[PDB]
Amino acid sequence: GRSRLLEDFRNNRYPNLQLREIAGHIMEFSQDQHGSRFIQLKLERATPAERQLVFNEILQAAYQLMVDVFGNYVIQKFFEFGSLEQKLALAERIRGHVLSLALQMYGCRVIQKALEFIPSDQQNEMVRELDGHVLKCVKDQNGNHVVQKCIECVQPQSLQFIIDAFKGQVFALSTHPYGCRVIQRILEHCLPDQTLPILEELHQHTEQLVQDQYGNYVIQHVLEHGRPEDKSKIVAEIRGNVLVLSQHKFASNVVEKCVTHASRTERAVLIDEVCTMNDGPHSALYTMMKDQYANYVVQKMIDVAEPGQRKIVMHKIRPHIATLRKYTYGKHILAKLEKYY
RNA sequence: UUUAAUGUU
Repeated sequence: GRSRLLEDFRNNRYPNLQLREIAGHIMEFSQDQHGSRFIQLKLERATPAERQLVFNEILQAAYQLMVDVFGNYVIQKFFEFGSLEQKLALAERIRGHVLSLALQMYGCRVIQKALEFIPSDQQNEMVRELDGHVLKCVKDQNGNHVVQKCIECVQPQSLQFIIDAFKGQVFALSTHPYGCRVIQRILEHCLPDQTLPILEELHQHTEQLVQDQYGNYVIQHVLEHGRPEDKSKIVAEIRGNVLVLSQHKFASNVVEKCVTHASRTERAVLIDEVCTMNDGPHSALYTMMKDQYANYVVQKMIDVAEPGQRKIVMHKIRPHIATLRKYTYGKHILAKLEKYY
């Protein structure tokens, strides 16, 4: 259903075709695979007035391009290099479609690009349309990215409805593929008063989360970027289980971060547990040093352990070298242990 | 030797 001029363009019958020249066809070229690219590149080094000529032809049926496989690129360009006015107009064409577009394979982009470039006032307007639909968005393959961009670009006090939406859902969403990524954004960007009710629910389930394919990434984040009081809680839930969680494919990464981020005093108590403890008819460190996952925790322990504590652990391992040497899940520990012969 | 999203030209 193309046009002569467009078929024409595809036949390379215009090696030097200009923007000014496809006027009255901006809409048709925007929904074409080559036409759209063409416009996209001509816009990148076009004059303001020229871009305006194109902008005019895409404004009215702007929503149609926003959800089009090829036109989602053209609208985006205007959000990146367009004038303030052009952006407020596009944002105006978005008003009332925010939700549908945030869940659309192509629209979600546009929404994300717009959230990154429009002023706070227009961002706050756009974000409201999502209130009451936050979970549906988080669980959507396209929507989770939008919810996510809001948190990164929009003022925190405008995202209060996001926090409320998570009320009694933190556990359910931490063990969700997209939900965990959103929660980590919240922990990184939302305010102190807002993050508190989220952390409260995580602590309540902290044990089940270190063992989840996703949950263990949320707890690791608290340890790497959270408040000491928060870290303290986690390490306290890990204590008494250092040995077993260290060998778990998922929780072992958390105990790793615990040994690395906890407080002095706590760090010494984690080393003391595995040191003053025994596994089978064999040493606790013996099991960890040759284990696929636990071996990293011992490495972490050797580094952060303090003089007195550190030799102890070296006196615990020294009797098992011959064995350690033949374990590739053991060439870094060993390596430590040699640094002081 | 260590785990994460089947998010577009």
